[PDB]
Amino acid sequence: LDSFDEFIQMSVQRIVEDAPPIDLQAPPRYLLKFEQIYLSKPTHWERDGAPSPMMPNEARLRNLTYSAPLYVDITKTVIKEGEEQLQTQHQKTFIGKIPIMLRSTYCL
Amino acid sequence: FLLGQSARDAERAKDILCRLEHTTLRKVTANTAIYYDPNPQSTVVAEDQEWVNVYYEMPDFDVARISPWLLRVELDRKHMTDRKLTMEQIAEKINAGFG
Amino acid sequence: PGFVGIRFCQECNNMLYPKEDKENRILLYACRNCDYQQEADNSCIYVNKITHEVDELTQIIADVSQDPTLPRTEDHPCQKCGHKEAVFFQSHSARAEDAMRLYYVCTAPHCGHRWTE
Amino acid sequence: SKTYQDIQNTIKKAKQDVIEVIEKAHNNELEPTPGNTLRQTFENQVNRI
Amino acid sequence: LETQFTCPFCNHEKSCDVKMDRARNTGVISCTVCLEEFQTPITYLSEPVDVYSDWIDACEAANQ
Amino acid sequence: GKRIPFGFKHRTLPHFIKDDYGPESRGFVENSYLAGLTPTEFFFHAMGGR
Amino acid sequence: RSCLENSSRPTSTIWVSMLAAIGQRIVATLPYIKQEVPIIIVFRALGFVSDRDILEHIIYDFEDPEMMEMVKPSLDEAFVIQEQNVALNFIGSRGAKPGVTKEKRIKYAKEVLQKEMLPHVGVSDFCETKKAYFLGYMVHRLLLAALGRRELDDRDHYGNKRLDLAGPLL
Amino acid sequence: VGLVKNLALMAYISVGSQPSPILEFLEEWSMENLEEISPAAIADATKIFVNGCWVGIHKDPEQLMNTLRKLRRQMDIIVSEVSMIRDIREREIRIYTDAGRICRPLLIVEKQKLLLKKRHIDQLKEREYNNYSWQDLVASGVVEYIDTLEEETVMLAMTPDDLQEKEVAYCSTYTHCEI
Ligand SMILES: [Zn+2]
Ligand SMILES: [Zn+2]
Ligand SMILES: [Zn+2]
Repeated sequence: LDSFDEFIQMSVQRIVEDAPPIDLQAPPRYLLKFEQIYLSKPTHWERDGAPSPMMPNEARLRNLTYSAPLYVDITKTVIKEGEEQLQTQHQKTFIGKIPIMLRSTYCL
Repeated sequence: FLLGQSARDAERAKDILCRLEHTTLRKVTANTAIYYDPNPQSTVVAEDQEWVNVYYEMPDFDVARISPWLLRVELDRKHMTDRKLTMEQIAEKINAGFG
Repeated sequence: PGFVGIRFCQECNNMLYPKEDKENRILLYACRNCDYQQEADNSCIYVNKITHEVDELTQIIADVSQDPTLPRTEDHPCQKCGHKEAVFFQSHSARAEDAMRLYYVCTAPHCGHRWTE
Repeated sequence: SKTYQDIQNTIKKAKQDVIEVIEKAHNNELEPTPGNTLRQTFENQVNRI
Repeated sequence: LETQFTCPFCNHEKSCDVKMDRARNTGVISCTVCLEEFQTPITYLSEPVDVYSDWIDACEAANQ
Repeated sequence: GKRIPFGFKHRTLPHFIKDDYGPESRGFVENSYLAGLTPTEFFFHAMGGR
Repeated sequence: RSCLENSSRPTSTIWVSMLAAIGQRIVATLPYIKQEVPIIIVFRALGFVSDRDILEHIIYDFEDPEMMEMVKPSLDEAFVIQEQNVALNFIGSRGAKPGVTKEKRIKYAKEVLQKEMLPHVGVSDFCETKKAYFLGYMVHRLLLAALGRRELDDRDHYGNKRLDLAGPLL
Repeated sequence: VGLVKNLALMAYISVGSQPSPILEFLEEWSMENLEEISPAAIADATKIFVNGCWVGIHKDPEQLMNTLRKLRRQMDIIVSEVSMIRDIREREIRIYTDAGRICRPLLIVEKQKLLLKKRHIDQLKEREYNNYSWQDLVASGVVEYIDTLEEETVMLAMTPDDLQEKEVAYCSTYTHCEI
């Protein structure tokens, strides 16, 4: 439990910050920065798309994966010349689902 | 297995044992040193002038052919006598090997 | 005879190599990086201690008296200071494999004295 | 109880004999038997006891 | 390590070979297509790639 | 084929003093199975059975 | 097995080894370099040029001639390289692509020595003193092992081991 | 056989901690940095390592180790899962804050007495009422987590009966006792 809690609380954020910002250029050029993770409680989305809280026994019975969605704040800055830059922050971009350890701090 | 009295007398069995077991000079050498000892008449090692002079105060070899570099090897009594080995034999083996 | 040391060039701190002054028949120590030369004080250039006879009392350090995992004795008092208690232990260096010889170190603070019986 | 007492006496004796051999090794009184390093003679003797 | 090199003059790949003349402490690199040759002092640590690097450096030194 | 090794520095276990070549230190179990082993005797007998 | 405190890269392993007149020569297996480098060349590439200054990182008490005799064959072997730029060139000639200019080979060697060799000691510029001391400690440990003054390490000893749990594994 | 293993009952595995509080304490406690020393200082000083980095040297390692232990036993700037090993013969102090070390709680012994006293048991016997916990027992400096690498330096009583006076004293300088 402690090892999983350290992974969610500290290690994911470090890995997201340690990755180099990515530059793109054709000239006009773009760079993106990943700055802050968020993890919800485990949730499942039905065939109609509505989120609801998935309990572990439902995951065992329906053969679901007990997991939570991970989000990251992304900043994009646009560069070309004259410092005519602008920044767009795409807050809470959904990045994927993380399997949750049962009875961990992030389990229901 | 041994023949004759060498099968009863432990000292003769040990003599054959020494005749079989490989002994190199390292097994019987305590230390070695290299010196700049340019005149055997006044050896830079002090402890051995008394014998060294006896070899050079006779004509069999010429100091004009002597290289000034000395190799000095110290042997130890226990390993020599455990093998009944003599320095005359060691010198004979050296001169057999290098001429 | 004891090992022969390294010695260093005064002008450039690289190590000096022995060479003879052929026309003068004296031993130099000479640099290979610069023209410095010196006369040798010891005529021994190489020593090989094949028996590897070395005194463990040089390798022992007094701080070992602080080790709580070492045995302590009152039967072998310190000659240098009369203190009753010493730690004792066997030789640690390898190749001296055979001897079970004990070495003692005084436990009195600032008496780093070490001996063998 | 007699058997247990004789067993305990034999063990106590063997432990004192090992202490004696250890003291002889520490004092360098223990002499190597032929063909064996002093460590191996000590081990042979303790295992014998 | 690689022991055959692209010629700096004629751009043919794997066209240069190194001869380590240890006894004279000199190394010769020669191109088989254009027969441009270069000689450099070599040490016992020196290897074909050090001779090639010396040749490329001498070429860039001549461009100055 | 040898007595219990010094897997700790000069020790079989941190319960013994260094350079203890004595019987208990090196794994002589002096108890019987009816008396039951002491904790160090137990662990050395597990080392043997392994 | 060097790993930076934050896992920005995987571990990189440095080996310093003593090879089996003939004498005991010490060499380094550095990462991204195709050939073992004499340790004294690695020290010169880190900018320690005189033999004394190098040995001051390897032999902390000079009144110990048995260690001096054991480093001496390596001071002999590297004596042909005496300046930092020649040492960085020597290292960069290896691993780098053969055709690149002198500046790129020097830069490649500096990049390996900063970022790939001993990253746990530092990946910054001006870390060369820290790196020289730790690489000197590695050679010193090797000398103590060769002289039998310190026991070889046990791969079974659980102090020398780590358990990767669910967190590190994920 | 032997390749698959199972944890002992009280075994804990370290989760990992950042070393910077310790480096900051050491620089405030007479450690000398490698960039500042002259090499001649190293022969009689102690090398200090933190997570394997040789960070400095120190000239009085006994008082440093006493201070470091006194910090760990107080839940101070050194967390309970930090290992601190002095090699007295090699003159090395090695400090570990990394993950994956296997460790276990031991009782502290001083002057051949347990630091655990009746007042602790009497507080633990009403744990459901007084909210006194194992964590309070560690915070009182009575229990210490010791790793395998630190056990090499520890002297363990198997029971408090080893602490008693005896007709021949096997050891008189125990540091810890098994629970
Ligand atoms: Zn010079
Ligand atoms: Zn004293
Ligand atoms: Zn060409």
